[PDB]
Amino acid sequence: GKNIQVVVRCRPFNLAERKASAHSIVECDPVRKEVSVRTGADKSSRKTYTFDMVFGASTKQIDVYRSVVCPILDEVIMGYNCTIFAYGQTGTGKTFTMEGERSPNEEYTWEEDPLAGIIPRTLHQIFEKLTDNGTEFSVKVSLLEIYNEELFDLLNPSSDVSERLQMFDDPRNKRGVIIKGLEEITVHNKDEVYQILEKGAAKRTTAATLMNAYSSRSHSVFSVTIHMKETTIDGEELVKIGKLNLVDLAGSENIGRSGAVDKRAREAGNINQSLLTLGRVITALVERTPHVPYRESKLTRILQDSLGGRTRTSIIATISPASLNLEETLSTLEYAHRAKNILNKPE
Ligand SMILES: Cc1ccc(C(=O)N(CCCN)[C@@H](c2oc3cc(Cl)ccc3c(=O)c2Cc2ccccc2)C(C)C)cc1
Ligand SMILES: Nc1ncnc2c1ncn2[C@@H]1O[C@H](COP(=O)(O)OP(=O)(O)O)[C@@H](O)[C@H]1O
Ligand SMILES: [Cl-]
Ligand SMILES: [Cl-]
Ligand SMILES: [Cl-]
Ligand SMILES: [Cl-]
Ligand SMILES: [Cl-]
Repeated sequence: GKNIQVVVRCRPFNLAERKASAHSIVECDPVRKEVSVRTGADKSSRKTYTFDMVFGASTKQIDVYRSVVCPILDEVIMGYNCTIFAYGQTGTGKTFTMEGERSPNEEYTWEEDPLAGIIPRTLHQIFEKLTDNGTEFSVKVSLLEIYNEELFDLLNPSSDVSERLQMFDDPRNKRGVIIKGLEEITVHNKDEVYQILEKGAAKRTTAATLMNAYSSRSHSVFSVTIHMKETTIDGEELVKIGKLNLVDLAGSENIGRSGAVDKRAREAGNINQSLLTLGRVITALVERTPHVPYRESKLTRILQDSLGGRTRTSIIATISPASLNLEETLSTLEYAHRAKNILNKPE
């Protein structure tokens, strides 16, 4: 029940906002666990939302990682597949958290830097934690980009100038999907990752257009796979496998409020499907429904094994308080509410 979780993150509106003239009545409160926004004459109305964990504008980037990650890794560290994703409108800090951030000016080491997102924060933990554990481990890192009816591998530009790749299901496992030439190179050195990592930004960064939706319209999935072998004085050798998936998603503004002027139509479309496929797939899992349409979305199909195998999943929604975008906040809220169902606390 508990393992599936929903997190919504709220921060103070950007300083640059004034030119827009956007007004933010939006609020985020952790202690209450509920976020309410004034509907605004008829402005007394305030939206009531309930989540187990709700990030605030004050809240540190580190605090979120410990809350949702610092917990998943141990299960994942044990050798259980887990998925952490950020969905919602665009530029809500998902990439900064997901791809991390670097403090302005000359700065402490990246692990040292406060700014960095889950991947940098998530990545920093694995090497250090293992050292304390002392178990032998091998690291494989892979990155993916989602374009409709197309798949790309960030790590290697080799063998391809820049072409879409087909995906193949595997007979040995009915659930399993196999992609040829998929590039995951296990990390020889943890320090080494940045040089290897540096390529991912450049290749994705250069090709974003036509495209034209890159970052904003592309989920972009980065996955880390761990192989662990630990000994024992009583031991003996024990083998465990850990897979962690970290991803970024398109903006949540498109999704309809329930019984919205537009819900299916607003959320409707081929581009729409990955988000829509996720809600039914994600929504179905919470319910326990016999049939889950993981198949409909390519991203969903790949994710099935981690979800399908015993796993823990955390679902994240990001919002902006400012008046200037009406659509993004509602779509995130409907998606979060729809995806996760919780009774609303009444104060
Ligand atoms: C503390 C911190 C956090 C994020 C960044 C950052 O902005 N990155 C670029 C992507 C957009 N935020 C990071 C980053 O860059 C990548 C570049 C390529 Cl080509 C492929 C993958 C990455 C990637 O996963 C990250 C995430 C990251 C990891 C550790 C520290 C910081 C960020 C740093 C390695 C600079 C820098 C420092
Ligand atoms: N809490 C925050 N405080 C200050 N700036 C933030 C915060 N969250 C996000 N940002 C800013 O927003 C930008 C990141 O948005 P981005 O990573 O492009 O998201 P997306 O890829 O979803 O568009 C960065 O310039 C970062 O400085
Ligand atoms: Cl807020
Ligand atoms: Cl809020
Ligand atoms: Cl912890
Ligand atoms: Cl722990
Ligand atoms: Cl198939």
